[PDB]
Amino acid sequence: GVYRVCVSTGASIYAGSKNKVELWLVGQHGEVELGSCLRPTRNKEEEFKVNVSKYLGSLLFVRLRKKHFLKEDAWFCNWISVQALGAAEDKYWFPCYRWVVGDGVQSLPVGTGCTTVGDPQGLFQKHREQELEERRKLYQWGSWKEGLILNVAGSKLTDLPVDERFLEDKKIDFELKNSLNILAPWKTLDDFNRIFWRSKLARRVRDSWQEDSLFGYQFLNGANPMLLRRSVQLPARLVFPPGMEELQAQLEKELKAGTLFEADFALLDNIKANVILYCQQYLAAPLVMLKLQPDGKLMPMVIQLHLPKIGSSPPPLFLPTDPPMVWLLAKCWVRSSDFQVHELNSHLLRGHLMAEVFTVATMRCLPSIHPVFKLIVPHLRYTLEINVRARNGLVSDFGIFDQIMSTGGGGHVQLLQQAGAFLTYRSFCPPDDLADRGLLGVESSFYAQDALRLWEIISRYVQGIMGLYYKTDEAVRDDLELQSWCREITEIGLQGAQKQGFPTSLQSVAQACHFVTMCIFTCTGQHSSIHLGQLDWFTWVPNAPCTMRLPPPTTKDATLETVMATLPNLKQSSLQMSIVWQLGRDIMVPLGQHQEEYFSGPEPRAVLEKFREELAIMDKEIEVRNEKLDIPYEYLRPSIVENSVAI
Ligand SMILES: CCCCCCC#Cc1ccccc1/C=C/C(=O)O
Ligand SMILES: [Fe+2]
Repeated sequence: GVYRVCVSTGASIYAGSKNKVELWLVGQHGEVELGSCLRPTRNKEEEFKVNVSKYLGSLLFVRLRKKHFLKEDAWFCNWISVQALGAAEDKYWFPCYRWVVGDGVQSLPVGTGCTTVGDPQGLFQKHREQELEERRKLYQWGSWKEGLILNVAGSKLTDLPVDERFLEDKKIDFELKNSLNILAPWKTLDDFNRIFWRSKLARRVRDSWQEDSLFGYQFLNGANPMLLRRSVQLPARLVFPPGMEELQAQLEKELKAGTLFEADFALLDNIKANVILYCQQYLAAPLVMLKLQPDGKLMPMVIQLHLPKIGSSPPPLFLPTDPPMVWLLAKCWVRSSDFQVHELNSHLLRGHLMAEVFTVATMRCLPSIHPVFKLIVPHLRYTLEINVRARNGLVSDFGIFDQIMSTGGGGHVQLLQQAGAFLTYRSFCPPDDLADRGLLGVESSFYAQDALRLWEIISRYVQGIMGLYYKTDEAVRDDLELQSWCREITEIGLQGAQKQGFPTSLQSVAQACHFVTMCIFTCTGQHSSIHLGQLDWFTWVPNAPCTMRLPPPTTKDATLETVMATLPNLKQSSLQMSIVWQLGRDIMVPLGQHQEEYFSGPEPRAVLEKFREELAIMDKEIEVRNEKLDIPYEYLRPSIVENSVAI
């Protein structure tokens, strides 16, 4: 029959090629040779009619060979579509979206997608098994540091598969005034103003960072809402020095009313503090007890800076009533500890490292033709590149972290190791996490609200696509590839995460959907909610000290002098700004807005379109409620929630 074959080439600087490409149309009933059909032009679609006097039937693949003359010259193929003109059948979609290197022959299956069980005739069996074999050879596990969840093999960017590298245009675009004031005073809090300020919220932070309300507000809607939780009982670490009966009563009252909250940084205990230029840096594992007030404010009640040691008197408990500098100092310690835990655990580990696990596991276990692969890939874009770059300058030995963070120098890795034990399945699912932390219902928490709504929207999207390939729980149980995928993640990538609540197999449609939703959310909502706020809360050093120069107080006689001596110096404060500012000044793909089409059918596309509709409505509604908000919570607005962990 007569077909309109169309080939799409990438837009990146090197997507084009000077080599001719041969095409073959292979259907269920025979195939044909089209020969050298074109010479790939960057950012161009090449269409041409061809008449084959043979009956192919339904097309299964499109074979291609890039014949090179003297030099090989790579080519980035987006896709190939062949439309049978005249016959009333659908346009055959052959998704590629990858680099074609070498004179080797490749086959692109039609984008309908299917599971081994969903392909009884085994038409794509040979292909998927060999694609996976090649996948496993290209995407291997590794370990940047012992004791952490696994990452992608190698240590340099060049060790990543060609398809994982930034497209040239993004690579080039992605890649002191303070030193003038190098002879400027450093005696008072106001001196911190020499930094520079960059946004509406940041300025607010600079203007009211000493506010107990703003302080406690951050536990809910700030850059790190992953720590706070409703107190079921008083923390066992919260032991009282003599004479603290009054406070203890106020605590009991709030507990009984169920408005007592806690933010415990015990994770930081026993972690090696940095030594920058032979000077000792300091860390603290504080505990903050707060009360949710009827007017909607979360206010700090007490701050304990040290964990009580068994066999010795309890450490002091700081109160809002203590001298200004004493209380202010205790808060700075909490702000500093949050910065460390935020960056290492909430951001790096829970966001970047988790995503990488899902990425590698996916590339190793799910074939391009697989439904789940098509659902997930968009959300894995550029994760390996960014993470590799992080381990080659940010968290690497002698890197940026080691240069300015109090956890840098070794402790950061200990924290990352110790933190693995807390990577529980439930903590990655808002409905579950928010419930366990008693945040469900707390109307002051825009994070919890937006997190829940966004989760539901993604859940429906996942269900909608999964529903078209798994009509029964039995269908998911029998999916060997899906099962191996689940294991590659849980048992391998996460190193026995089954003990932390992760599934070792998916036994139902509802369970598989939940798992895919968990992955998709982690790579988008989870990361965005934690990444986006950095520029707003971490640019004003006092609100997030990268390091501390004096150990935590054990008495209540701190002076402004004590506060300044503890807080980062000019150089450090400046270095903090640079790192945060540059790493946040954001090109990008909004959640659900990926252009590449992996599915062929009209239904898969309808589900995606609904997903987009809902996200748009959520975005608009958030924008609105935010206009009537004191401090707008924007970290979960789909318009800015990224489609993958790519920054
Ligand atoms: C690949 C990003 C890894 C993020 C987690 C490790 C870190 C860090 C860091 C510390 C202090 C200031 C800024 C950064 C990173 C900022 C950013 O990624 O936007
Ligand atoms: Fe990030």
